[PDB]
Amino acid sequence: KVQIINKKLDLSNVQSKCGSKDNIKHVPGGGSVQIVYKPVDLSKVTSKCGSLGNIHHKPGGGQVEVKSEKLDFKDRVQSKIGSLDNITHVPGGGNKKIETHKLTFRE
Amino acid sequence: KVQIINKKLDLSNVQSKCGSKDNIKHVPGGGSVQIVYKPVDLSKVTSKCGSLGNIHHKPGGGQVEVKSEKLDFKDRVQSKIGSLDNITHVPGGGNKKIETHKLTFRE
Amino acid sequence: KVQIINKKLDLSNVQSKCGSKDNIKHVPGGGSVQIVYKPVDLSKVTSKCGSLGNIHHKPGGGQVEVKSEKLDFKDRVQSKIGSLDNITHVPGGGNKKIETHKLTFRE
Amino acid sequence: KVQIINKKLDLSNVQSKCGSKDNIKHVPGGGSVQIVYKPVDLSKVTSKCGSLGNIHHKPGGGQVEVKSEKLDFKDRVQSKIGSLDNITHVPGGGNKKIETHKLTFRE
Amino acid sequence: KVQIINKKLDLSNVQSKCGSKDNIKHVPGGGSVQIVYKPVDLSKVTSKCGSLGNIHHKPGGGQVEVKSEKLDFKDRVQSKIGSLDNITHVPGGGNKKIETHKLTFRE
Amino acid sequence: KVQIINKKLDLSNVQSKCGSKDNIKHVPGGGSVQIVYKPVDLSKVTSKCGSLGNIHHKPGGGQVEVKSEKLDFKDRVQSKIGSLDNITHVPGGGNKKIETHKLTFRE
Repeated sequence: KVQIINKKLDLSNVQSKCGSKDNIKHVPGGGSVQIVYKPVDLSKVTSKCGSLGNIHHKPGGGQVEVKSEKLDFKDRVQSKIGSLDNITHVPGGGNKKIETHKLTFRE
Repeated sequence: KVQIINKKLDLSNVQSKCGSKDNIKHVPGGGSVQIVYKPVDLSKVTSKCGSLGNIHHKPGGGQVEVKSEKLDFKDRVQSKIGSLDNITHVPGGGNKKIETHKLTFRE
Repeated sequence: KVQIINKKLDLSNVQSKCGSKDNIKHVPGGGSVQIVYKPVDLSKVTSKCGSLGNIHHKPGGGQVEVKSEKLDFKDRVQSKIGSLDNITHVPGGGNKKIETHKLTFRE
Repeated sequence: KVQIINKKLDLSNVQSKCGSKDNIKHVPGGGSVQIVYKPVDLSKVTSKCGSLGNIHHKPGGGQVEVKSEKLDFKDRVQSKIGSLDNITHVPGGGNKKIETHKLTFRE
Repeated sequence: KVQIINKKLDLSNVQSKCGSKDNIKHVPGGGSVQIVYKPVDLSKVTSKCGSLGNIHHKPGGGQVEVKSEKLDFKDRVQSKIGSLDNITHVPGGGNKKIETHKLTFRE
Repeated sequence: KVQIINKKLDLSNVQSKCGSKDNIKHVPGGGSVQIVYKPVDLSKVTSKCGSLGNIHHKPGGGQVEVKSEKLDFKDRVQSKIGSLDNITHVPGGGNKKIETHKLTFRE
């Protein structure tokens, strides 16, 4: 008769704040490789075959190739660094995060 | 008759704050490789075959190849570093995180 | 008759704050390899075969290859480091995390 | 009374065929020095000083300086030689060198 | 009365065929020094001082300096030689060297 | 009365065929020094001092300096030699060297 359903996710697939805010840096003297393979995927595959069929679910993924067949440095590779990324991060306090769930029955 | 269902995730698949906020750095003198293989995947595969069928669920993944067939450094690879990443992080206090779950029955 | 279900996860698959906030660094003199294989995966596979079928659930994973067939350093690989990552982290106190679960029956 | 003086050198200073006919060769791959210091000198110094004098006989000689403050070869110094100086020397015979000294007295 | 003087050198200083016909060769791969210090000198010094004098007979000689303050070969110094100096020397015979000294007295 | 003087050198200083016909060779792979210090000198010094004088007979000689303050070979010094100096020397015979000294007295 009476159905009260407070609910947030029923049949769901959630990625939240997921793979973010990351400082990648690369300061080489020379001849160097940095690879940051960072996908954020969300799949939902439902492949119902019937009675004689053929489902070939083959989506394929990332390929990263780096080749360097010849490479020479015939003198001084030099790199002087005073500093990187002089960051000052001063946030102010006094913030409020309020989540209220009121569920009241009466007669 | 009376059904009160306070609930947050029923049939769910959640990634939250998941694989984030990471400082990757790379300061080589030279001839160096950094690989950070960092995917954040979420799959939900439901492959119902029928009675004679063939399901070939083959999505494939990441490939990272780095080849370097010849590489020479015929003099001084030198790297002087004073500092990296001079970070000051001063947040203010006095914050509030309030989660209230009120569920009241009456007659 | 009366069903009160306070509940947070029913049939769920949760990753939270899961694989994050990690400072990776790499300061080589030269000729060096760093690999941080850090995926955060969440799968949910339900493969119901029928009566003669063939399910081949083969998603494949990460491959990281690094080859270096020849590599020479014919002089001084030198690296002087004063400091890395001079971090000051001063958060203020006086914060509140309040989780209230009130469940009251009356007549 | 009778003076017969057959003679060839009385007060003499002779150099003959003296420092000649010499094949100097130099086939370097690179960065090489050949010095052939080959003077042929003939001096005759007669310095008669008198009673308070000063004779400073200082003629000075050869100076050969070769300086090379910096020198680099940053790749393959290669030199393939099939042959040098293919010389055929066929003189014919039947030559005559006749030196006759006849000194005859009669009355 | 009768003086017959057959003679060839009275007060003499002779160098003959003296320091000649010499094949000097130099085939380096690289970075090499050959010095052939080959003077042929003939001096005759007669320094008669008188009664208070000063004779300073200081003619000086050869100086050969070779300096190489820095020198680098950063790859293959290679030298393949098939042959040097393929010489064929075929002189014909039947030559004559005749030196006749006839000194005859009669009355 | 009668003086017959057959004679060849009275007060003489002779160098003959003296320091000649010498094959010097130098085939280095690299970084090598050959020095052939080969002077052929002939002096005749007659320094007659008188009664208070000073004779300083100081002619000086050869100096050969070779300096190499730094020298590097950062790869293969290689030298393949098939042959050097393929010499064939075929002189013909039947030569004559005749030295005749006839000294005859009669009345």
